[PDB]
Amino acid sequence: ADAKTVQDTVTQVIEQNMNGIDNLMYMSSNSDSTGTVQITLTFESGTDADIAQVQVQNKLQLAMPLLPQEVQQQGVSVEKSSSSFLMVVGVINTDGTMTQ
Amino acid sequence: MPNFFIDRPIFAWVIAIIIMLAGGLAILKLPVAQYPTIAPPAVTISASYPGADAKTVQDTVTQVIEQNMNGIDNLMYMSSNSDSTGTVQITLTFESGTDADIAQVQVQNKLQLAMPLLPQEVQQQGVSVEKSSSSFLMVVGVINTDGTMTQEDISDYVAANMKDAISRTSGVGDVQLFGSQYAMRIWMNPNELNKFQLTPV
Amino acid sequence: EDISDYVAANMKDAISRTSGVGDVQLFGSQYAMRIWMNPNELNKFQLTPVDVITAIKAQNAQVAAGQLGGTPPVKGQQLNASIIAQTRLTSTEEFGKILL
Amino acid sequence: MPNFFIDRPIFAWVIAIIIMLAGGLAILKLPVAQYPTIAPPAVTISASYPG
Amino acid sequence: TAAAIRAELAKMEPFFPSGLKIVYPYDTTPFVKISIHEVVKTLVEAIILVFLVMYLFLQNFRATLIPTIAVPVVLLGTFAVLAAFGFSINTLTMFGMVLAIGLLVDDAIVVVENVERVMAEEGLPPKEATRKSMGQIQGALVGIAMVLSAVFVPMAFFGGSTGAIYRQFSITIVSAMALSVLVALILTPALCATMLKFGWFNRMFEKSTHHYTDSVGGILRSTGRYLVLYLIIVVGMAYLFVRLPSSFLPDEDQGVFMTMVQLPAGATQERTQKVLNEVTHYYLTKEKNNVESVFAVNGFGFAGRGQNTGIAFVSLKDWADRPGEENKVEAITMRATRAFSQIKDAMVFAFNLPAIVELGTATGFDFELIDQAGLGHEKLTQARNQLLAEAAKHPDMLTSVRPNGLEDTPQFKIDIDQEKAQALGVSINDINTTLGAAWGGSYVNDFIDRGRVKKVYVMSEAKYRMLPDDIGDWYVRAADGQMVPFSAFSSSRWEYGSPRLERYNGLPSMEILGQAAPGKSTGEAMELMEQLASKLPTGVGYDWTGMSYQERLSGNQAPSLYAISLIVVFLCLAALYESWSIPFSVMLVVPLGVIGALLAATFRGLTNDVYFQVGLLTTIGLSAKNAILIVEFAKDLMDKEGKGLIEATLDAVRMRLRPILMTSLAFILGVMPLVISTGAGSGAQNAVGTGVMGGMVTATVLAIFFVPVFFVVVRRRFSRK
Amino acid sequence: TAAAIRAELAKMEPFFPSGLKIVYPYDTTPFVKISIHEVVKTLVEAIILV
Repeated sequence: ADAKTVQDTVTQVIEQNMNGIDNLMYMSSNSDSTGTVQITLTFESGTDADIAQVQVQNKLQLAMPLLPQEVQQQGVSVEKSSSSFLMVVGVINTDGTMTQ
Repeated sequence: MPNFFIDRPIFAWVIAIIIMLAGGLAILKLPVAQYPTIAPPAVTISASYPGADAKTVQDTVTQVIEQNMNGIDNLMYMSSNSDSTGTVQITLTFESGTDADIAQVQVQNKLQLAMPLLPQEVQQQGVSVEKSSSSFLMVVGVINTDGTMTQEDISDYVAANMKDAISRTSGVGDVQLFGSQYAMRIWMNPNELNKFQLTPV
Repeated sequence: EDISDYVAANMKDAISRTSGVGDVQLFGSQYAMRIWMNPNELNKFQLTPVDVITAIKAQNAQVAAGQLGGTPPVKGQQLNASIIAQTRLTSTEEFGKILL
Repeated sequence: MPNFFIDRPIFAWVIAIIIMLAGGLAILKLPVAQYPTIAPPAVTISASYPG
Repeated sequence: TAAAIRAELAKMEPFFPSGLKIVYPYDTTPFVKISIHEVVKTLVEAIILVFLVMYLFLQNFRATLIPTIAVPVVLLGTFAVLAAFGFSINTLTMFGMVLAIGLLVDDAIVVVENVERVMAEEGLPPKEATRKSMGQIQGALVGIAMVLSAVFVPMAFFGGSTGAIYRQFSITIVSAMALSVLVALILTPALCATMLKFGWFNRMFEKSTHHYTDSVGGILRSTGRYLVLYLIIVVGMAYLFVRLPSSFLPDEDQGVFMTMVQLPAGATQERTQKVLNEVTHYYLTKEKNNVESVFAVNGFGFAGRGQNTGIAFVSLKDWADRPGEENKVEAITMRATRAFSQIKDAMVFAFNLPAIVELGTATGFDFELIDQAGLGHEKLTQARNQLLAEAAKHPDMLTSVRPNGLEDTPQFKIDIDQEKAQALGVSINDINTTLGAAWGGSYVNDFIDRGRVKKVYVMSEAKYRMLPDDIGDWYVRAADGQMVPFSAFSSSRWEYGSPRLERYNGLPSMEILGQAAPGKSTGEAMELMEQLASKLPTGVGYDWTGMSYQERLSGNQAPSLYAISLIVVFLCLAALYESWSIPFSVMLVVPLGVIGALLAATFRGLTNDVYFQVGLLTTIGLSAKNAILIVEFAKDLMDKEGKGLIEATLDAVRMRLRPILMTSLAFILGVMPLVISTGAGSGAQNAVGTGVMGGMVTATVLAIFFVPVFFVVVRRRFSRK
Repeated sequence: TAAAIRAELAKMEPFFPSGLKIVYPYDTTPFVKISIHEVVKTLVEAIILV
């Protein structure tokens, strides 16, 4: 893809509809050149994370009709933002048989 | 008894005070909402089918969605009602005490089952589910002093640039727009399409 | 297979939207518009159910059609009405008289 | 405690009337059934996609 | 929410094109804002009047600074407790403090009003007085409170759309009353042992006291006329009580209303505007001394968009600028409708939304009229038509039955011949789209304006889609390239279809609104409708939805509850005096207060709205309180003294005068404003105020010479034989 | 909920086609209503023996 080809087809439109969602602080968003689109939304202090994942999520549910068939196939997913935690097992092969 | 503080005051002259502060604090933060809540929650899916038409909107979308509504806790009634302005609104009044969040959720699980049946033109159209009072909170006038722009230029503006957030904000259950955001409009002409042997297709 | 349709298209919808009323599995099935293929007789005409399906799909369908006195009108304009176009087959005669 | 009430039984008797009068209403508008909520809750997903 | 929007907006303002401003039409926020603050002003100010009454009776500074600083303590602590109880600040939870300020001035008076005497008993001892006065009073305070509770709590126990509305008074007062006792056993006792301690002036009362103490007792003697008097004043109420109509909450001037303007279906956008202007103009010209803004919106249907409806958010001035009911939303919107319905060929009309009534009392009934069998639209129309018809023949009682604008309008069919079509090589699809693109728009997909993805639609220029004869312009490439025209695979024919399809609970429905206007009972209307809703052809059912859902549901009998309150007002009382008999001495006062209220409420143009029960229980109760202390002093100045018969009643009603006269006057003059208020939130003020003031004076004197009789009438008539 | 089911089922009889009965086969609600008569009764009865 690329940023226009993504911010125009997806970052937006998706983000056009995040509207309805309860205790939302702000919503930032990235449109990089590899076809990735991350559109995290931090929410007020102690709101129920489980219930904000819902709506947010549930509200994508209405923009998809609009996303292009390339994207809706890969599937947009929604989760709670953490991206460094507990442990991280690693699995290597020290006899060059198995590739990445 | 009173005896205690009768002899030793300055210990009741503080209770009062602390007590008083408790009300000071508790006032800075106590919700001054209008009046208590008494209005039973209501969610209202509401699709739309471009230039469709009443019997059409409804034998083709509304019956579809409704049939699919069950497994919904505390639900007093629902009442579809939908115009031939190619348009629908179906509104479910769940009990009283019902957690709006959950119905709004609830409802959404069902309807999502029908997404796949609506006609494409209703999908792409956008279809939506809400959790708000029907009466209007407030109105936000947007006027243009220089007359440097028009009605149609302002509906745009506003849209591009101000709903978006409105639409987005805790509290702002539903924003109607008292106009319309712009769009490449291709006012065709037949005589022509005809001349050069073309059709809207 | 006469009454089942009744309770399904006549009473399973409210029962299952009634209070306390969890889920609500139905010992029966609603009325389909069952159309039974005849092998040798379809063959008799050089036709596959593919063709059948094709017909069923253009003969029995609803079609949005816009309105005289459209959305924005000409300065003048008086008459404003729906233009009802094609439409769904409610009976069973038609289903029988579809043109293959 | 006693020595009061034993001296001053109306009050006493009164407390006994209230508890009864107060409660006992809660029998005319209090839920009824066999067992309360006993089973743990379960949820089911439901897929279903042609033969 | 409104703080946010308005502040969100903010972030905007700095950046929009040139001369582009946000005006502010119909907003409901500030009323609420001003409203519950126009109440604060009351408390704040009525703690002032109380400070003065506590002067014309006590004549010192720091001896006044004590009872007047009780209510402000208590009240503040009520707000804390409110918060603890996860409640809020709002009208109900405020008037509740208002109607409760009596219950605070008094409980403070009572105390210092007592250590005020006994200072006329011990020459000059402060701590001795205050302390002595306590004990022979403390267990008394704990009991009134443990009894008034019941004069409140058994309301806000019947639930409903309402119920929660009363639960607000209930709690605010059941507590804040309690804090009154903690102040009473903490702040008021001490502090009043810390800072406590005109011949044609002071002498006023005192000279006029004995003259009171005289008039008493001697009463009901060589003419029993007085014990009769009650059964008169009683039979007094009961009458007037059934004459005085009841109501939930009094509609109020919020400073904003809106105007419908639904023309009949099939109208033209251009006409609808016509109507809308004029409405915009009428207000502009005529009531311009009021109408401050008019945000005329056309095409906006309240029950769905439409070329034939519209709406007009009208916005007034500061109220202050609009004295007299002539400049109130009700009147402004009265004539405002008379003017319309005239020169207007559509069903235009204005009105003021009923405050706190998200459906509570919208007056009338929704009667959804469902299609219980495989009937159809047409039939069902008819079946309504009948039900509708009858409705007319029974106007005997007050009614105004009717539907909601689903009136069938002319459609224009166009029946495509799939054969002629595939005959001429045309596909159905190509046609379909052509039909439904030129005449019904279509959105291909998404262009981008100035970095904001926006929609793209193909459709016919207006001028090539306005009358059926235009459907003759479009032709359609067949497979042979030959351009063919619709009138060659089709044919059209006008007919009647519906511009709106109701459904209610899955079955097709048709809403029939209507009322039982001034005269008959809202439960007759329904009865009647249900009656003639059982004629209509087989297949036709019906049902209620909305105000009527809630009518057959949520009326948890008050007397049925208020009885359980009697039982508890008694068992408590008895509880207190140890007598299955003494307590009737006090209960009997109940009437002497509601007598005033059920009047004034009739004198002024008022109802049985809430705000009448709150001021009805605040008296009903308070009244039973000053009565305790004047029946408590007996059984005591009697059971624990050298006195008895009338000797008891003697210094009892004698010492219960300064207090009464003080409180009663402390409260009344305090509620002054409420009664005749300016105009903003008045509705609720005026109603609180007339019910109390005219129910206080009516039970202050008219009880002061009256409990005494009771007490005697009581136990003397229990030692008879 | 039983008291609603039957309560609604009552609303949709008046319009049943020519002859249609609503047998009430398998229902575990009479049992409850009884196994509460028993206990409740043994209570009075308890009270009595004491």
